[PDB]
Amino acid sequence: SGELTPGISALEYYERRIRLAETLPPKSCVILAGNDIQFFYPFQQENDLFYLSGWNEPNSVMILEKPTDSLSDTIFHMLVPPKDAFAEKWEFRSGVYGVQEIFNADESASINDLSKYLPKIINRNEFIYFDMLSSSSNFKHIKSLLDTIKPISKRIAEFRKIKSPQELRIMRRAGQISGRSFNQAFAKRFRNERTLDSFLHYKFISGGCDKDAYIPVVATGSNSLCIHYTRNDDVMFDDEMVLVDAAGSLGGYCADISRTWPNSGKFTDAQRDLYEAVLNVQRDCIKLCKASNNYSLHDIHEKSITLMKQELKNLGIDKVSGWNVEKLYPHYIGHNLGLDVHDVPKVSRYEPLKVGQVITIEPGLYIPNEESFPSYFRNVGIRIEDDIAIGEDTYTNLTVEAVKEIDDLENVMQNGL
Ligand SMILES: [Mn+2]
Ligand SMILES: [Mn+2]
Repeated sequence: SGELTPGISALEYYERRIRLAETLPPKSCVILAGNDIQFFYPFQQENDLFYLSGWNEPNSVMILEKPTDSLSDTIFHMLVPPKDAFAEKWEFRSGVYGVQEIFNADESASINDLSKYLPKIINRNEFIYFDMLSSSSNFKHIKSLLDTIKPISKRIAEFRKIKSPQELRIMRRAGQISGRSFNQAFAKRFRNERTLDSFLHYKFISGGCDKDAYIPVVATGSNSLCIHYTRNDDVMFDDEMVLVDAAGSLGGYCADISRTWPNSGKFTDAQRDLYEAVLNVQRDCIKLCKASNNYSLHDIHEKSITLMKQELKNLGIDKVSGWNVEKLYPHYIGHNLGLDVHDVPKVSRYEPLKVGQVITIEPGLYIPNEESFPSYFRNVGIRIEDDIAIGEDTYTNLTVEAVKEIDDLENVMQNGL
């Protein structure tokens, strides 16, 4: 109650628009074209528009106008599909009076009026904040009208990368729901990737999430070497481990979890040695996620490379010809996380992490089927991923519920919950 979207009140959405208007010159207008229905897939709103309004309907356009240097003169425009009894019955729209009473649009009109509504705002402003390079139908519309125009998405990204305390909590909720789902999967046996896939999906939704945050990875055995494996339909065998990358989303905010565990419910000595190597690197990289350390995301990645090389050296598999650490650990340490899984990709990887940012820490080892490696290591892929909120002098593991220590994993797998 009092919320506009799950976890976020209408007051925070208003304060986000105020913060953006605090960076805009007089006589400016920000134009954001929402997404359309993709024929029909579950609707994904343009996240910059959703971040500033909470509006989750297709075929919509948002305009934030700053006529003077005063923050109280700002006008929040919303052009939406019209409140239509016949259209709503076949296709429930909030209408033009709901978008003002619920979503707090100072001014609104039907999306049909776009060609007669937008130019009057454009003509009375000097700076037009619109990304001429995205696509939506209103985007192709709005762009043709514009044939000073300034980009806006990256400026919004600098705000989105710093999560508010309310954003951190709803992401904590998504991570906790997703994490407890993994624990329930640990306690059960699965003979096929699709059964484990559909199980976690049901636990995400029934646990309280709206949808999957992303297309899940359920890769058993040698399938774990395929970094982008999504088929999730292979038989699972007793001797191998399964790599699962899956998480739920809540109110538009994404969690992101990777766990690897043996299908038999018990680690072999070989599986233990490889798993602890990845867990050692992940634990040490998570400990760096304090803003007082002034590390950038790239700093942590390069430290993850150094840490992984030492783990390979401890395992004696660090000097295989043609298989340096960048071929056994061939991806980045992580990424910002928020309304998008790979959130705010335009912010700098090289600037120090700040309080409120949420990044993943997901190192991995993927040993090829080469005779130059020990046979008990070949075709074994491991990734361990958690969502870390950056704090002043500490951090918050948003997905800490999902166990990952070997003793914790084997306790759940063999004794249940
Ligand atoms: Mn992931
Ligand atoms: Mn990730």
